Amino acid sequence: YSDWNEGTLTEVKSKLVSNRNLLFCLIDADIPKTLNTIQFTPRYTWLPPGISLPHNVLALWRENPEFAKIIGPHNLRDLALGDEESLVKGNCSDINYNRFVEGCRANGQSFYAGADFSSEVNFCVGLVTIPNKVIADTLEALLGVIV
Amino acid sequence: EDVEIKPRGYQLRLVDHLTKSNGIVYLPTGSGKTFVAILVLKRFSQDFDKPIESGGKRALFMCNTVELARQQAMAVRRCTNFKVGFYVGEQGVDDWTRGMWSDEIKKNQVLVGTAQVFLDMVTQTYVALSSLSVVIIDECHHGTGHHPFREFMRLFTIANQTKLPRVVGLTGVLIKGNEITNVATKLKELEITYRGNIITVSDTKEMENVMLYATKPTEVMVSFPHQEQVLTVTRLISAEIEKFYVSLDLMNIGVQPIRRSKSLQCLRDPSKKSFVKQLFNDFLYQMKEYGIYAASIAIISLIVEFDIKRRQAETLSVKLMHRTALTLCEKIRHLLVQKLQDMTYDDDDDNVNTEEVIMNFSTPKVQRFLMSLKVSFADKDPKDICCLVFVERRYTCKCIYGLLLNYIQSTPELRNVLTPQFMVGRNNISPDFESVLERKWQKSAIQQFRDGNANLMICSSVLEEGIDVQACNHVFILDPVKTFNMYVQSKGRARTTEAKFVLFTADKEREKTIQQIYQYRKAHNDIAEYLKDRVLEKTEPELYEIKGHFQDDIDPFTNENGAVLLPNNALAILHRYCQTIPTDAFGFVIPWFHVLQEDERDRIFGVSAKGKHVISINMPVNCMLRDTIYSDPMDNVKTAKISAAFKACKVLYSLGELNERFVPKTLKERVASIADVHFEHWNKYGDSV
Amino acid sequence: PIESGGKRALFMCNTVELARQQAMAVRRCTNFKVGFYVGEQGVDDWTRG
Amino acid sequence: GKVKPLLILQKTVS
Amino acid sequence: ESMEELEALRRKKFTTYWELKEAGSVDHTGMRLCDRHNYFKNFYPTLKKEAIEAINSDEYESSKDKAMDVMSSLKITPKISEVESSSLVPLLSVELNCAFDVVLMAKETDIYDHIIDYFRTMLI
Amino acid sequence: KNYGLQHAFKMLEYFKICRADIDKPLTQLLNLELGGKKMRANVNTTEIDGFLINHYYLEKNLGYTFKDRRYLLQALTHPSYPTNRITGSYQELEFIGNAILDFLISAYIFENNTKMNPGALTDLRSALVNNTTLACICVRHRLHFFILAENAKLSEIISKFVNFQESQGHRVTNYVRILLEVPPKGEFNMSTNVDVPKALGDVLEALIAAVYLDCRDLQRTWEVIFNLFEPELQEFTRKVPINHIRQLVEHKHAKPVFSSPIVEGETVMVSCQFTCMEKTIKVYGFGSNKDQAKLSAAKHALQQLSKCDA
RNA sequence: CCAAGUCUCUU
RNA sequence: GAGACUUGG
Repeated sequence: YSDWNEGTLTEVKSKLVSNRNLLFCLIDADIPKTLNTIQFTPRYTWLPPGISLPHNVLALWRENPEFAKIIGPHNLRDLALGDEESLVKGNCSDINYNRFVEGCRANGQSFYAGADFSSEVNFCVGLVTIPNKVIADTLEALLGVIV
Repeated sequence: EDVEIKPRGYQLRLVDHLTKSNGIVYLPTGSGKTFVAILVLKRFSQDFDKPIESGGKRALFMCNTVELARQQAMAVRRCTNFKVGFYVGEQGVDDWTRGMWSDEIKKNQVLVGTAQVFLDMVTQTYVALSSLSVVIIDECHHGTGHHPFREFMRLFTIANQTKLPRVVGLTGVLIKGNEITNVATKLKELEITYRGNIITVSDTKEMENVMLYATKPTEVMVSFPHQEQVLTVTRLISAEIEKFYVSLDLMNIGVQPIRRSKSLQCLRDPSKKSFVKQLFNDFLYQMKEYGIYAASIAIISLIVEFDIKRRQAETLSVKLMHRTALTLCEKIRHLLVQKLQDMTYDDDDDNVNTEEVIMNFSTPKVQRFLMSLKVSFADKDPKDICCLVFVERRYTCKCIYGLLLNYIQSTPELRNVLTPQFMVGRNNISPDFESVLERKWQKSAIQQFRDGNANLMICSSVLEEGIDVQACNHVFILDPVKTFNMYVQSKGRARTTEAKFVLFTADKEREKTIQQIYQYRKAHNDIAEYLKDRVLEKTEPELYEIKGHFQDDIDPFTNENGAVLLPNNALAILHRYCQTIPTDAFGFVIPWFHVLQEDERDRIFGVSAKGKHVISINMPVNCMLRDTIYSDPMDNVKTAKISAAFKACKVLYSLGELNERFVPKTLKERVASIADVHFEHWNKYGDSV
Repeated sequence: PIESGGKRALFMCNTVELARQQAMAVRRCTNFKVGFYVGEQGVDDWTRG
Repeated sequence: GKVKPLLILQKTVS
Repeated sequence: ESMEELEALRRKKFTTYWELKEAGSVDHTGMRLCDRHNYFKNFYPTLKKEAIEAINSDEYESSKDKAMDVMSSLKITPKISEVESSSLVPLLSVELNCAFDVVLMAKETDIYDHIIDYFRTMLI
Repeated sequence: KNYGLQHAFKMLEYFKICRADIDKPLTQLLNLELGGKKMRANVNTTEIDGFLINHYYLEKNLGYTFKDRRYLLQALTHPSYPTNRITGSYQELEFIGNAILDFLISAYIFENNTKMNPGALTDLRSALVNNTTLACICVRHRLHFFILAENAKLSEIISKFVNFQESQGHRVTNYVRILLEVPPKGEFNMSTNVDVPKALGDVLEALIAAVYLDCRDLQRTWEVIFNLFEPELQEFTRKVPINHIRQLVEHKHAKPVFSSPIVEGETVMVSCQFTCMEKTIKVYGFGSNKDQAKLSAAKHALQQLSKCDA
């Protein structure tokens, strides 16, 4: 657009290199799903390879999102699986499954809106939250290494 | 020479000017300002006796704050032969039946009460403007924006124009906020909101006569050497407070009603947790500003408050949270007293050492304040000292009061001269430090001031306005001055001869406070000259401008009964009605509001709602309106909310939930509506359900 | 409204203060609500909405 | 096991 | 006796019933609420010094063991209670069950050390 | 009683109790119309499952299988719950249920129990419809878990009440918290009243009303009710619990004396001076108000006398 | 999002 | 106890 004047060129350049545009152009490229952006604390927030959540509660958690919202870690703490469960059963016992789901319902007796119970536990389901600036910065970092 | 103080010459001129025309009186506050109200009431005293049914009339005194209304009613009763009525929410005036209102106006010729009570009373058609001969508004400068004074004023633009009463405004200051520039426009909007033109004294003889009861206190600025270095205990306390905040973030108390911003844009920390955060933040600010001894007083204030809250706790979780807050407060107090005792090694005479620590363990502002007091009232008669202190925050009053108590019972020269006292506005804090369930003390602080029991008063913007007090020898504005009107009224409070006025300002802000004080000087002189020199034969605003001053808001709605639903009152009426649906001590739930987002706004409002704000009200499940009523596209969130409430209340009235007067249907009237239709056989026995 | 086939008036004057006088007279003599538009109120910058 | 058919109910249905 | 009996022995009884189940204990400690924080300052001396030795000691295996040994030295049986919290790490609450009512909480990784540093700040 | 429903309903047309109507002759009073906006019959079961997971668990615990699940959600929707914008609260449904259940249970005891006097019969009607017994039944079947409510206080009362009930093994009893003489030993014998929340009974009753509106078969509804309340039916047919205070005053050897309620803060208690086996035991009741404190004392006394006589 | 003051209604 | 208003940050 060599014809354009300087001011419009500056404005458009600002928009192109602005954080929002970079965020979107990197999101559609599907890189952010592979970012290292959380401090490694294996004991608390991490999922060992051969170890996973119960499949029954897992499928409930992924399938039913509204149920997911209010799930609190104590509910997970309440799921003190017996050795048979965690070793060979995969899904938890129906009684444990129940008691846990009623516990999750009782969580509604706490804050639906203000308290995001999932944040402290999102790593269990594999969801992560990242500031936009970080996403943009990763895009520039990739460009810079390529250069 | 008469027990009923004769009208003074300027009072005579003001009365005979007002009796012919409605206008606003502008004079420095005093007994004369109230007396002119009394006399204008007297001069319109022809049609009180005869009943309203016979075309009788009454008088309407407009006060702002309930205590001001009380004091004004007392003064009227003691200065007049009429009998007056007082009307606030305390008197259970809401339930007063029409018979009570009738026989009341029969007994009380003059009706006195707060703004909103009378506003609702007129809007409920209990009485009509034609039924009122005159209306007197005091502190009328408060009448701006959506203030109930302004709503009551707008009401006149709805009823018939030939039975409109006399409107009189009393005030010692005309501007409200910091908009001191371009005075003429503001004065015109005030005079046009009301239906008159300002009046005052101009003649030099009138000037001299005014000066006898009004005095201009001598004022001197005082500044302290601002120091910034902070002690280790401060950072420690910050650290434990931060740790408590992070812990409390996840306390996970039981579900409470959703709390969201005043603009309905963002969620909020619940009132239970928010209150704790506010209290500790205030304590931190107090410690930062005034130092360590002030912090020691403030932490006991917190202890008392939180123990009271714990005793008012109902939840095991909230009980635990409040006990924990108490425990942290106690830790902080222990650490502070340790620091106090960590320096007592300097000397063991705790009496003078209290003074010395308050010099060392408190900020230069405090030190300057205390030694200024010491040099101000060294060895004077306690009866001869009557001075005020102005501070900003509520808890600052309590803190400084305790600090002054310790100082008085620490210094030999002031131990038997000063009697510190304090008082703050609504949400009265505990005036006691020992958390005992009940105390013998009953006399109110203001009554102590009037009777002379208390001579030193620490008030925060309460005693400034309206509250009648004897002329004070001194007035110390400890906190920085912020508002023109506040400055002027504080200055006027120091009314006595030779009264001294004092400002405490930080050195770095010295020149800015100078700028502000002289902008205020210029505004005051401008007002004076503009009143003196201006002349107008009409002495009232015209109809076109009066009509143009108000239409900006949404037009009001009225029914055939004439009941008016002001859009500004729509939210109040909504919450009023919704307070009656629940039938449980714990099932009580208020309406939940919601703001539509761009895409939802699109697929509902088409392309008609672009560049405007829209709010949707979704009333709870119980009542019948669940169509998700939508506000018309308004400019801002405030007007959008007002429109939402207006539309919702209109719909409810259309659904009959409002008893043709825009109040919720009480069970008695609600059942009477069905009586005739399901109880026909009753009427034949001289008996009705 | 215009979109509904409505129509408006146009009291065009020569000088800004004369326009002021005429608008003020109109306001006191008519029940219509009138809008005053000169370059000082920033008439240029008003948007379509 | 088997509920006694409530006489009111068995009556209003038969 | 009228005031000694009628109002009075009932003043104690009513407050007593509050502390039993209703209230979180009450300030029946004699000193001024202003000086209530000094409760542990005036705590029974020789045992105070013994607890000082215990706290300053470095032979204790764990902060849990340190807290328990110190606190029994104080001759107080606390109750460790899990407060329901959003934190992944469980949140624990403790009671000092003494006239000077005191309650603390933190994450289990922190609770014990927080007891330690509290009593360091208080018992001094 | 003589003429049955579909006939004696017209008795009201005769007596104008409910005004005669050609559109709705009184004979047709079983045609309830839950009109208005409070109900919607169009929401897919997916939304309710999002609000009601583990449906099958609830179905089998209740003992009846539902067909249109929306009735459930509207019944379990506690008014404080904001995020259910498809249906109203349960109040209008518990309003009809309460009557429905009173009628059904009364009819059963009438048909089956002809050997028990009418006075205690009305007392038993009052006790069975009493929210206390209904709440005990509800908790016994663990229905409280699914109730969709959004207020702390009711949840907390529910929690403590279910705890106490479980400590009592789901047995109706004098709802007293024996704070001191397992109770420990102390100077005197005092206790407080376990408070029964009413929302629990309300939700159970609204659930039964939902059953009625869904099935429209009243025999099946009675099957459900009998299955739910059979233990209490068998029990109360052997003992009739009248009002506790009236139970004491009629009981020969109670002679309780209630002192003036002394006020401190919001708390008030009553000193209950009574006697048991010729020795005077001083028991005290507590409550928010005077009547509640007196009832607490009386319930504690009946508790003590039950242990003494058994 | 925070401070001050005021008012209404209600325990 | 709940809401609101004004002013200011």
